[PDB]
Amino acid sequence: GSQGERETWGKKVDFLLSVIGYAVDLGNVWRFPYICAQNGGGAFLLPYTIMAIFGGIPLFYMELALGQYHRNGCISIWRKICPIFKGIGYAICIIAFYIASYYNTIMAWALYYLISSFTDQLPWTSCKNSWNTGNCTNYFSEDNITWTLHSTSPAEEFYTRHVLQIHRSKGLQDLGGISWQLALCIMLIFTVIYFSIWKGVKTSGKVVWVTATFPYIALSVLLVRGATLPGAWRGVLFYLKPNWQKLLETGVWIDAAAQIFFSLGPGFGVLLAFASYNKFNNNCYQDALVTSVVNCMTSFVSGFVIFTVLGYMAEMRNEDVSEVAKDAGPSLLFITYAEAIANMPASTFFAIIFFLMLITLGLDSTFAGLEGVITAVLDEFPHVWAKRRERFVLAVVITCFFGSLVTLTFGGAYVVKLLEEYATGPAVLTVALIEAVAVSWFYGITQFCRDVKEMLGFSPGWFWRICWVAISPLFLLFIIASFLMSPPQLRLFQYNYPYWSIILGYAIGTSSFICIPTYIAYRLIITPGTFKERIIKSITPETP
Amino acid sequence: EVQLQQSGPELVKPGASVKISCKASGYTFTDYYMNWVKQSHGKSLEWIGNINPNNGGTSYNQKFKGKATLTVDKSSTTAYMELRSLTSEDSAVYYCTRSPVRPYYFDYWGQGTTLTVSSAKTTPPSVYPLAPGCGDTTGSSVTLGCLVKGYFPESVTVTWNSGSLSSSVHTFPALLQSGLYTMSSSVTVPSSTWPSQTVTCSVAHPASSTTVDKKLEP
Amino acid sequence: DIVMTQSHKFMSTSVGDRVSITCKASQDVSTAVAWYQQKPGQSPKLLIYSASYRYTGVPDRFTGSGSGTDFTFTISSVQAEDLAVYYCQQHYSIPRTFGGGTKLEIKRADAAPTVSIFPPSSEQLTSGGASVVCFLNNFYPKDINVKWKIDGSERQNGVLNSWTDQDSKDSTYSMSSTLTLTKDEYERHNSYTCEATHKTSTSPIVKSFNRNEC
Ligand SMILES: CC(C)CCC[C@@H](C)[C@H]1CC[C@H]2[C@@H]3CC=C4C[C@@H](O)CC[C@]4(C)[C@H]3CC[C@]12C
Ligand SMILES: Fc1ccc([C@@H]2CCNC[C@H]2COc2ccc3c(c2)OCO3)cc1
Ligand SMILES: *[C@@H]1O[C@H](CO)[C@@H](O)[C@H](O)[C@H]1NC(C)=O
Ligand SMILES: *[C@@H]1O[C@H](CO)[C@@H](O)[C@H](O)[C@H]1NC(C)=O
Ligand SMILES: [Cl-]
Ligand code: NA
Repeated sequence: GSQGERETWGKKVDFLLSVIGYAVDLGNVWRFPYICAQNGGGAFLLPYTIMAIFGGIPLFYMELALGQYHRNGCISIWRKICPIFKGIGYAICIIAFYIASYYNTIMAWALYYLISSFTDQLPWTSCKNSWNTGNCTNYFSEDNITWTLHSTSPAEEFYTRHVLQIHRSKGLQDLGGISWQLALCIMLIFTVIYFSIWKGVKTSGKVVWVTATFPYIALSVLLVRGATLPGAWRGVLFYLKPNWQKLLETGVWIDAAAQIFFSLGPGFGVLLAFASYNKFNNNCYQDALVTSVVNCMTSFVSGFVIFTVLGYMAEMRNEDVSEVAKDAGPSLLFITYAEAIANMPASTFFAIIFFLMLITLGLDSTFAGLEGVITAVLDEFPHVWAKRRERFVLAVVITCFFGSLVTLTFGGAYVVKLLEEYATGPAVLTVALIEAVAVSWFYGITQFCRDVKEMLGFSPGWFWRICWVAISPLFLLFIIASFLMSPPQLRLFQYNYPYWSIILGYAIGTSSFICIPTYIAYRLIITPGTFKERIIKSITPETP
Repeated sequence: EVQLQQSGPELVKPGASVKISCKASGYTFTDYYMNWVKQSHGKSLEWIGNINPNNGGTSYNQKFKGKATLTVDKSSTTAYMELRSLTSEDSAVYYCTRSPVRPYYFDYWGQGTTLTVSSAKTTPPSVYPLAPGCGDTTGSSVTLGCLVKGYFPESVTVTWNSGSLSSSVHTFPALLQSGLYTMSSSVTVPSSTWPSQTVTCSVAHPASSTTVDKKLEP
Repeated sequence: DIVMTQSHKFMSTSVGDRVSITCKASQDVSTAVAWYQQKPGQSPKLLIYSASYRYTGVPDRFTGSGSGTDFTFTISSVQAEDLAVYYCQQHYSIPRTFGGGTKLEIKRADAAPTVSIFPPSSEQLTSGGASVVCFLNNFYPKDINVKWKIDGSERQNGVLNSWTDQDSKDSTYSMSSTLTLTKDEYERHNSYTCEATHKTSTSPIVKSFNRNEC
């Protein structure tokens, strides 16, 4: 009685475009074109697909199948699979928090640009502003200029001294105080996700119609726009020129694996939640297949969208697009790409749809990000919770604002990197490995093939079987070992992070991980019996 | 104005190391990239690498990675290049040249640094006055010379009367044989100041730090 | 990397003629080529940057052109001091590469080689050596024969020819033919004679001196 059976989605296309909305984000736009053109160019497509087929797709489809089959949250599903690994559901809840502290501040920057892009003369065109230094040298100014080590462009000056105000902080040590503009921007973001999540899957699923389709439109406008620019073939040459020798490096495969994993994002509980609210009779194999193939191809065309404008920018400057595309991160889109689109007709248009496109890219993904955690807590503490959804949703949203207050600082950008590199990647890889191993090895991949066989009507192929049993946990294990062995020294804006950052990072990387061995200790520590007896009753799910 | 004063020539035995300086002056030193170009005898220019004087930002060439090490000092505005594992190919002239960041041209260069990598002993030059005979017919102009014989390496300077005058001085290149060089110098000066006044050739060998001056006598 | 190819290692021109040096790059460069002028014995001097723009302090007689891969350096009024070796260099892709180098040799009218023979000095006779010198100054072109005569016989062992580079004032080559001998052999012969065969005249110029205290 009472609630009993769970709710169901409003249409097939909503959940298709919804999982597509989670899959597609900023990184699809600029991360993949950079990592592609840097690691052997077009040849990077060869391992990228392999790491997709053997790694990303199986985790994606396994996660999705479990989600639609068991209809449980990220915490409650472990109660009915492997209770000792229930802490996994908790770990994600912490991980997501760390992500929601920086991912939306980027959307706040794109939002600050968007509202600052309504003026007839764009701010980052002239140097006669209140934030530019004496180094600021700009165009529509005398030709022959010969750039100096200390000179700075109006776009770099605008991004550095205004929207970030990063010159007012010395690094991780001193980063305060808070830029209230980005606080209001990210507040508006938390509002626009508040009215798109608070109701549940119906609103996220309806806002997704806009948040997942518009990026293709803006990418299409900047695509046909960037294609008509003179000398844009340079960026395409640098973008797709095959350099097969780079394929001999054992690093490149690692980069491809990490890319496809962190662009499909399986085992994060978001796909579990998005899959939970669907029909048991409804097919999901085709769903997972098509959805991934969209995320990959969308990245492929996004490469052109970026490197066409970068090619035109390298033509107006002096070629070897790599030099104009050295820095990967927020500067490739907020400085180089913005300064590139500044010299184009009706620049207000392309600017508005560009930064609006950035916000539109982050919105759907963060919808899904929150959706997974919300589903997990509501399903884990029912009746004690579900009293209202706006209460718990409001709680997690304002929590994400207070979490971003460290990021809204002057040196917030610094923290963004520290959180983007150190915290998420190793832990997420770990929980994906433990999750995959627990579904494929503990629960038994045989019974999983029986669950899919009861789901779609047919048992999954021997390919999916061997991928889940061996190829996928080895796929995650690869990136785990390669990551731990060579953690990266990182620098941003002529500032090398202190030696101790990794320590801090490891804290932020493990402070979220402590819950699973301590929960195994809590489960095995709480029920008396013998060690062999209690772990045998704790590995087998509920019989009824 | 803008001056890049490099260091003198260096004679070093193969397998050792050698450091070359580059005193920059006449501009804001922190405003420009400091580059190093290699020039082999009879070869083209070869870009070794650059350095950012602010933080020592060395950007090398894959062909010179581990072969050259660029350093910089702001306290004296001087850039250095150190070379290890010296062979016969490194026996070339090296320049340090200033460059902006974009466009990347080399506006101002140094005078060059002659590096000789050989185990041959530094041999002092033999200065012998090449004077015309006493039976020649003195016309409107007399041609004189001075012979520099047997020295190593090629670091040598033949001057004429403290450089006054030298509007008709033909200096012949040095030739290498059995590990020792040999060159000759000539000067065409009118007969109305000889042998009345004093004409003297000065031979200086910087590698051996010697300077022998010989006056021409008929 | 980028390979800058200057197919013509040498180019002959005259004072006042229109000269143009070519430069071939590996790939498309847009307008990112700089031309340098290295005078014999000097550091390379920057003349052109970004294909066509001239650098400050460069006379109006130096121009640049080209857009894409092939670029051209033009001199309208060649002067005697414009005698140098010109290099081309790309400035877009890391690393920055240079051209092979084009030596610009100046062509003028023929000049008679002034031959002067020199007896071994007393300081060298004192050391125990004796070198008879034969200077050949101000002639054109470079091609010239030098024949030695100790006592009328063509001496060929111990003869070294040293050609200097072209001149920057009158564009005239100059060479030295050196005949190095021992003191014992020097005090057993007297009148030394060196002769030169040039294209200015069919009869070689013959110079002679005597050992007996001149
Ligand atoms: C979240 C919690 C559990 C993490 C705490 C781990 C501690 C040991 C880590 C995290 C941050 C680190 C500090 C980061 C900042 C500095 C300032 C620097 O001048 C000295 C190192 C020092 C002092 C680090 C010491 C080690 C450190 C204090
Ligand atoms: F560790 C990883 C987490 C998430 C991913 C996703 C993979 C698919 N494309 C979008 C990536 C970011 O997703 C978001 C955006 C906002 C969020 C969020 C997730 O959780 C809380 O707030 C990849 C790796
Ligand atoms: C320009 O920047 C440099 C450092 O990048 C700084 O030293 C200099 O003072 C700046 N110029 C002005 C006018 O502030
Ligand atoms: C370009 O800049 C330099 C300044 O370093 C200046 O002296 C020169 O005259 C300018 N113009 C050209 C055509 O080089
Ligand atoms: Cl991707
Ligand atoms: Na993605």
